[PDB]
Amino acid sequence: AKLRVGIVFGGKSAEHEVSLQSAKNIVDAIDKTRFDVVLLGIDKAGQWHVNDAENYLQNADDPAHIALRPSAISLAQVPGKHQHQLINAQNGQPLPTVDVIFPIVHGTLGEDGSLQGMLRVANLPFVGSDVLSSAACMDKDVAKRLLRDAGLNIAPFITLTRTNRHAFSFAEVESRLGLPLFVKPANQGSSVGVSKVANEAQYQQAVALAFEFDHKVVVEQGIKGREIECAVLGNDNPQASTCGEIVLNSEFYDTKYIDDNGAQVVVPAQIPSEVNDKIRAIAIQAYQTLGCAGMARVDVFLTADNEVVINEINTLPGFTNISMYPKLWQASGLGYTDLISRLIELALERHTANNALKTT
Amino acid sequence: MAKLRVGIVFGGKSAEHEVSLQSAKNIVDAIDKTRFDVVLLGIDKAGQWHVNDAENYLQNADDPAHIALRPSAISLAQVPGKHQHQLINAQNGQPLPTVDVIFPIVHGTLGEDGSLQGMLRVANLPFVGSDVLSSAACMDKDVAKRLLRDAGLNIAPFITLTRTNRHAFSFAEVESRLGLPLFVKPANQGSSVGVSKVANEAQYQQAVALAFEFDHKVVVEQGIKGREIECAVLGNDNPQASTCGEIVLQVVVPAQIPSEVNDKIRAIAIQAYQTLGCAGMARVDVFLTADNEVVINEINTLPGFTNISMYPKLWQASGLGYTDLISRLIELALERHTANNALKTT
Ligand SMILES: Nc1ncnc2c1ncn2[C@@H]1O[C@H](COP(=O)(O)OP(=O)(O)O)[C@@H](O)[C@H]1O
Ligand SMILES: Nc1ncnc2c1ncn2[C@@H]1O[C@H](COP(=O)(O)OP(=O)(O)O)[C@@H](O)[C@H]1O
Repeated sequence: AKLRVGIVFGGKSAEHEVSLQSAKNIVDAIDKTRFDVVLLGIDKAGQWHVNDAENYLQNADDPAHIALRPSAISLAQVPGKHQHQLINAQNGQPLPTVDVIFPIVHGTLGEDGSLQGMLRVANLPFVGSDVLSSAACMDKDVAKRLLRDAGLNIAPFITLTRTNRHAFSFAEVESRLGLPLFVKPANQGSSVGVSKVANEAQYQQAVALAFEFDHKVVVEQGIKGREIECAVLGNDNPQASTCGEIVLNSEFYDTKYIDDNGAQVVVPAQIPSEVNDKIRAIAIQAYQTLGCAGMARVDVFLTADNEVVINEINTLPGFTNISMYPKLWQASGLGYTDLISRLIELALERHTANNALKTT
Repeated sequence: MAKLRVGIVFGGKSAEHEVSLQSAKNIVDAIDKTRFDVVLLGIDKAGQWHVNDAENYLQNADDPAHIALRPSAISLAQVPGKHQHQLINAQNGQPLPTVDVIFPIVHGTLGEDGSLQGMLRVANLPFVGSDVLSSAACMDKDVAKRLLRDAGLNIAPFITLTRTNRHAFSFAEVESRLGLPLFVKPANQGSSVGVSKVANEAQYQQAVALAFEFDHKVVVEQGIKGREIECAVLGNDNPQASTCGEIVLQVVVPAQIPSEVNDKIRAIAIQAYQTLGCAGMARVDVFLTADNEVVINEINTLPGFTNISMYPKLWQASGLGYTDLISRLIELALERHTANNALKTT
C-alpha cells in the first residue's frame, strides 16, 4: 500500500550538483507515511544506478564538492512493459516496480523532453511536463515564438541559425533591437553562453561563443526591470503561487553548483499585491501556452511602468530546501512535504488520463 | 572490413502498426546491402521491442491486411548512458552488437512524436529524421499551426478545444468564426484517425466527443477548398524539395500544375520545414486554392515509406531512387549526429 517513488537525479548536465541537492531535500521532505523512495542516480556519464539511502552522496554539505557515490548496479529500461520496467543492466534482474518517477535532473537530458520520452516508452508515470512542453520550454527560440503568437509580452529578438548567421549586420541587429542586446544559445541553461552586448566587437564575440553551444542563437533586446518569478502548480487547473524576486548583478558559470547561481532571492517579492496578481495571471497564461504539466517556474521582467515581459519558463526548477519554486509555495500556504505529494498526485492523475485514451 | 549496422525500428503500439510493417519490409527489401547490414528491431503491438530475423520476421507478408510481426523470443531493453551495446537482452543482460544508426519508421504515437527520439538521444544512437522537439511539434497540429502562423505561412483558421474550454463554444459560435464545413481532429494522431467533417450541430458534438477519445486537445478548422498537393523535403541545413504530387477524387505524380506553382509550393514546403526545425525528411501536405494560394495542412516527419508511398514516389519522379533515398537519409543522420557532438558542453 505505499507507492514507490523513483527520484531521478544527477545527470550529465552541468547542473548535476544542484540536482544532487534538489534530490537530497526531496528525500528528506517526502511523506514517508505514503511513499517509499528509491534513489535513481544518474552519473556524470549518464548511466543510471539504484543508490542506497544512507550512502548516495559523498559531500552532502558542500556544494562545490558534493558527489554521487559510485555504484555496482547499472540500470536498463524495458520498453512497453507495465511492471518491472527497470532492470539490472548486467544480468536482467528486475527492480521492484516503481509506481511514479520524480525527475529532478535540471538541464540537458532531464528537462528537454528526452527523459520524458524514455519514461513514456516505459509506461512510467512521472512528475512534471511531458515531451513537447519540456522540449519547447528548453528551446528559447520556440518558446518565445509560441508566446508571441499567444499575444504575450516577450523581449523583441531574432534567431540566428547556421544558414542565416551572416544575413545580419551588427548595424542591422542594432537598428532592429536597440542596445544593449543579450545573446544566448537557444538551448542552454544557467546563463552559460549568455553575454550582454553594447557594441559590434562584443556582438561578434557574443555570437561565436553562443554557436559553440547550439546551432541556434537568440539575440534579444535588453529589458530594464526587476526579475520576478512565480511558481505554477497543476495539470488542467493551474494555480500560481505568490511571486518572488531574484537579483542578478553583472559582477561575476563560476557558481553553477549553487541553485540560482547564488543570486539574492527574496520571497515574497516586495511588490504591490495588484502587481503580484498581474504577474500571477500572466504566469498561468504562459504555462498554458507552453502546454506545461505538473509544475513550472515562470521568470519575468517587471519594468518601471509595471509592464511584464516573460523571460523563461523552467519545467524542472531547482528544488532544494531554499530554492525559489518550493519557497514560493511555502510562502503561499503549501509546505514542502505537501507540495511533493501534490506533484505525485498530479503525475498519477495525468497518467490515468493518458492511459484511458484510445489508440485505434 | 565491416559495414555499418542499421537498426530499423518498426511496428509499434499504434493505429499505423501495419503500415509500419510495410514501410519496413520495403526498406529492408531496398537498402543497399553492400553498404549496410540490417538489424530488425520490431515493436509488437504491446510496445515491446524484439530482435527479429530478416528471413522470417513477418507473417502474411504478402497480404496488406493480416500482415503481422512474427512473435520473437528475445525481448529488448535499452541502457542509458552507454555509447556502445546500448541494446541488451531484457531477460539476461546480453548485449546486441552495437548498432551504428537507427532508421525509425514507427508512424504515429510513440515513434513519430518525439518519445522514441528522446530514447535514442539518451542512448547516444544516431538516427534518421527529425529530433525530439521537431517531431513532437509536427505531431501536435495545434502547435505546428501556431508556429506556421507565427512564421507568416497560411494555415486553416482554427480553434483549439481543451477539456476545460470545450463547452465555451457553441456550434453557432464556432460557425460564425470559421464558416462551414468544419474539420474536427484530435491534435495528436496519425492518418485520419479521429477526424470528421462537420456540417451541422449534431455532427459537431459527435465529432468533438470522438476526437477527445484520442487526445486531450482537439483542433476545429475551417474547411479549405482546393487541390491536395504534397511535396517531399530531404536534408538537414540546406534542404531540397521534390517535385509535387496530387491526391485526387488516386495519386498523380507529378502533379499537373504550372511550374511556377510547383516552385511556389516547393519553396513554402522548405519554409515550413525550417520553421518546424525538421531534419532528414518530411512530407508537407498543402491545399492549393482556386487563386493559387497555398494553405499548409500537415507536416509529416515519418511519412509512409513503402516503395509505393507518396514520399518515395516524389523523389523517384524527381530523379532519386528508393535505395539511394535510403542511403542519403542514413548519411544525413550521421552528419547530424557528428555536428551535434561537436557542440561544447562547457
Ligand atoms: N532581454 C534581456 N534583458 C535584460 N536582461 C536579460 C535579458 N536576457 C537575459 N537577461 C539576463 O541574463 C540572465 C540569464 O538569461 P536567461 O535567458 O534567463 O538564461 P538562462 O536560461 O541561462 O537562465 C537573466 O536572468 C537576466 O538577468
Ligand atoms: N481544414 C481542411 N479543409 C479541407 N479538407 C480537410 C481539412 N482538414 C482535413 N481535410 C481532409 O481530411 C483529410 C485527413 O485530415 P488530415 O489533417 O490529413 O489527418 P491526418 O493528419 O490524420 O492524415 C485530409 O487529407 C483532407 O483530405
